Amino acid sequence: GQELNAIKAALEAALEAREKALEEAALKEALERERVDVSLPGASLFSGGL
Amino acid sequence: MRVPFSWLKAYVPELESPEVLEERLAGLGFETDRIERVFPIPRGVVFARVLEAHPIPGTRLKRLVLDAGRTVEVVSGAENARKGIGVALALPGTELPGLGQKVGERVIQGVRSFGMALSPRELGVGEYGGGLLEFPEDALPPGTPLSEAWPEEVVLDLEVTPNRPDALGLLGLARDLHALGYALVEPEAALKAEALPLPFALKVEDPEGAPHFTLGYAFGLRVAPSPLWMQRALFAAGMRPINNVVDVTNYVMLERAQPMHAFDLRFVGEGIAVRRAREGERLKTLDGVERTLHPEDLVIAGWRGEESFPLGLAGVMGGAESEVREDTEAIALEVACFDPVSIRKTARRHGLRTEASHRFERGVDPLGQVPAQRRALSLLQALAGARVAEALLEAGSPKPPEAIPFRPEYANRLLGTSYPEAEQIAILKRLGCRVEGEGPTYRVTPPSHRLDLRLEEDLVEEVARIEGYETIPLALPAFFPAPDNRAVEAPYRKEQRLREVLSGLGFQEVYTYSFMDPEDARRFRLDPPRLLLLNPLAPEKAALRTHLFPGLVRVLKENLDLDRPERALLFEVGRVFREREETHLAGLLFGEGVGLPWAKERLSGYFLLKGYLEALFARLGLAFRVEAEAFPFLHPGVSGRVLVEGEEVGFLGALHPEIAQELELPPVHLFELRLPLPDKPLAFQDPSRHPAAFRDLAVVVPAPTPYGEVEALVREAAGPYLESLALFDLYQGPPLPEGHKSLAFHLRFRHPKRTLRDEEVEEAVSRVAEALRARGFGLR
Amino acid sequence: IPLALPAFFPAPDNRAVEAPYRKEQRLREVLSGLGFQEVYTYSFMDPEDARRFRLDPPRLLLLNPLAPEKAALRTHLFPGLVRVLKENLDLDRPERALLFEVGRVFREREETHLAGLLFGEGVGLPWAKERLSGYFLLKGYLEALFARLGLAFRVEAEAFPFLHPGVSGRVLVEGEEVGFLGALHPEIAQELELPPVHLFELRLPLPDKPLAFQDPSRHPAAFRDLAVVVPAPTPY
RNA sequence: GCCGAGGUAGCUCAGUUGGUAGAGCAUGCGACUGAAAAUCGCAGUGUCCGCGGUUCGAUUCCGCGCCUCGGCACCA
Ligand SMILES: [Mg+2]
Repeated sequence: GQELNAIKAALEAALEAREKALEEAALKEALERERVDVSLPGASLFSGGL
Repeated sequence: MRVPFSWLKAYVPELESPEVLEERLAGLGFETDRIERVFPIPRGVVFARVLEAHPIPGTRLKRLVLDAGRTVEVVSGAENARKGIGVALALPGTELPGLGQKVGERVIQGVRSFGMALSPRELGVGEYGGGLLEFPEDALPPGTPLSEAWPEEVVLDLEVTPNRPDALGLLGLARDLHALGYALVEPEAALKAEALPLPFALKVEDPEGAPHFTLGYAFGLRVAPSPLWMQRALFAAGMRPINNVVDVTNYVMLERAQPMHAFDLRFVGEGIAVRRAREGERLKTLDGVERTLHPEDLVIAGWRGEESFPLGLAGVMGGAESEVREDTEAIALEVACFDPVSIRKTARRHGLRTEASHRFERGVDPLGQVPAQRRALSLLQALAGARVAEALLEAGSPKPPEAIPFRPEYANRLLGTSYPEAEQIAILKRLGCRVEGEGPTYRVTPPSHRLDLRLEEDLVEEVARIEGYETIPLALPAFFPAPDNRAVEAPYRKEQRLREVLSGLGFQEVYTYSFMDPEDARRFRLDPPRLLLLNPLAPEKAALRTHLFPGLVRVLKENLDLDRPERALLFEVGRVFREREETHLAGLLFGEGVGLPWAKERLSGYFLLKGYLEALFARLGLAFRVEAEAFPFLHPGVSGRVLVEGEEVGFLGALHPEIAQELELPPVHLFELRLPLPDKPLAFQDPSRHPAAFRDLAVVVPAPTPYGEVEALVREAAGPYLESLALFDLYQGPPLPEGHKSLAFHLRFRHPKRTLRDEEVEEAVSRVAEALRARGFGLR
Repeated sequence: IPLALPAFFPAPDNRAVEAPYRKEQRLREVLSGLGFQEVYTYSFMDPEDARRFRLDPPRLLLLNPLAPEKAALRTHLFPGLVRVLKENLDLDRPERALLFEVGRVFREREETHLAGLLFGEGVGLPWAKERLSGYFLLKGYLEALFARLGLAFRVEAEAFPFLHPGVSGRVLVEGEEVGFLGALHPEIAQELELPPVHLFELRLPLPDKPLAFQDPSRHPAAFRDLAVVVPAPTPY
């Protein structure tokens, strides 16, 4: 039970903590960093016609 | 429906072969799913006569002494094994299909068993294996090979469409083959009745459920097994013989599609009462199944004095208790027409599907009961040596079919054929109609059994088929369509072109189930579906999609998991649901991007898509621009709405990071407009042949401002003579204030008739600088 | 005389007679897809251009030309595609241009041709100087093109008297050679006072590959990288 | 609406004297490269369908309902 305990007491606390920790660390950099002027001209692919 | 060739050939004597019959039934309106030979019985199986059945002490087995030409014994654990019946004796050295290893002399519990007495499964005539076959003890001379009296049969598997319940009876089916010119042989129920009173009374209490209900009376019955021809016939049709009486009921049923059932009078009481089950009442049907009854079930009950008990689930399946057995001498024969809906309901309510209900659901001859009673009563008299009574017990007086106005002129008009009147009237008369007519429009009244003939169009169909659809000639109609039909196909050619155009640029088309996972409503942050299902293939497919991307994206994940597309530009046009069904176009970009297979320099992401998209509507000659808008499913940093020809119709951005993270997906971009796209009529406009005065000019602007507002303003005040515009560079650098950026535009002016003087352009380039100031922008 | 409409089944040797047509049409439509602007150009040819673009003189000439400039019948589509360019850049100054033309050429036999033409800054970002263009931009579209048609495509350097020796090869559709792809010979651009330019001119009808469906395996694809040191002169 | 079988790591899936929840490409840092790859340790995104149990990490007894299938009864 010492392990039955620690095996649970650790896996859940640890593995998930680190996750959600970065789940809110990485997903945080983007949200802030990535800011574009959407209404800005984009790549100039050609446009045909007949 | 299983159709035993030879059984049919008994009514239709001159049939060519199982093959031709299928060709024939084909043109008649019935296709055969399969054909198959059925009773391969080795020379090793003979008929034998159970002289005596001796119980082997200590066992549950029996030593049978059989007259198999000479005398032999056999051991058998079959309950039904008794003295005085015939059996299918498989002699030692016989190869049985149903049990493959070679039968032989074997000692069992002390007796030299000389081969074994077969069972339905063991002979290969039926799936039953809980007893031996039971032949009439005098069936054949002891020892004669069984095949000699049980030839290989051929069974066709016919699809019988709902408009032909008359066809769930071979004699009915036969009537169609007749119309093609085949001789028809109807059995002549040869009754020898006796004018005497019936020991029971009828009391139909729900004439609504039993529109027509007749009871027969056969007594002094001698129950025994059926002759071989009967047993053989029933088996080929997918049914298992059970005796004298019970078998004739099933035989007739299959023959003329009229379910019937012999109730044993010992149980009938005073009389038979056709009523509804008293909410509560219990009944144990033939299948051994003990059931409870919903007060809506139409029951066939009996009453005794002041009592009333159920005897059978009317039209569906008889009751276990009153079934006829060997010790029965008199019966009450049920032959009725039951309300199709009542049966349907009940049948399913109890999860039952019988040959009986199946027919009563589809439809029974409203006036074919009585003829049926005689056919059964006759046969009972001939195989059970019964003494049939003379009077029946009727309840209900159905009205024969009405006349149908039939003009062979129209038949030929509607078919594009020119069948001579004569052939038509002739045919109709072969199918049993009464053609009381003089011409040109006859009074055709069909046979009580044709439920599928009410209209004059129904009749014309009868000619085409009996005459052969292959006789209707080919043709092509020529006419000018009514005016409100001109251009009705614009909406279509429009969208189609669309797809075609997309497929041009580089988009890969994709179709995705209209279904939506209610969960994705949260998973992609959308509003829950308004239209859901009451019977989803799976909760995952429980609702109706409100967007096209959730799917476009999912098909992506699914791709990257089976294969790992390095990149992917996709699109889908489909119907979305929400308040109203509406067509949508969806796109999706993802991966490295567009560039050089080598040189790391790639061109991609948001602006790559807006790239194609601008390039897209460019092709369609339609106004397009994006204007940042919050969309619960797109990176707040890259998310706006799409504006086609000025009107908003969708969105364009990158999938919300938090989301990609859940579906464990990389970054991704998309858009989803709504169709049909705006329609700009074209106004040609001669382009001036006079040089376009063009000048550059940067505009220092605050970092938060969107390029959209800038240009909108420049072009606006830039004057009419302004030809082009363009943004050749965006600079957010050193020689500029804090939180600022410069937009350098490449303008270009031009006059229609003559060249322009720089004094004019300035008076314009200026007007652009003035409003650029009145607003709040600089001008490097 | 009243109005009417005839109704009949056409004789059998008339079934599908319009394939050749729907084929080419689709073609144009597909090109117009990617981004090519269609262009029609007089079938006439200036005998001089025979030398001006280094081509063989015309076999079919005229006995009554509208003007010596329009004295012969064109043997190629580009001389014109290019000329309509010069003429553009002179009336207006297109910053760039991707063009195409489908027309009848004459020489030994009349034959349909497809011609293209790229020119200008290239494809990129209206701002960010980083542009994607030139020879490989065109081969870009073209590979993208036959990609759409589901047809084999590759170039193999070949000398063509009208293309930069440095950038000039033939085009191979489904294995069979049918034209060329490269940049206009510098010496030429210089005469028509034109910047650098790229083009190609295949011959129609393009090969016809019947499709053979092929279930793709649902079992993971073992994939590995590996460089190959090769001598600079060797072609990829 | 009955017998019977399967439903487990970007994927394909065996399994059961259990230390193996994994093997086969594939995938995550050092470091061999400019940029990779064949590499050596170092490791597991895995609710082994969902709600509840099960040993020291459970897949399996075991409960009912779900994605999958054969047959069956219908008939696309
Ligand atoms: Mg009909």
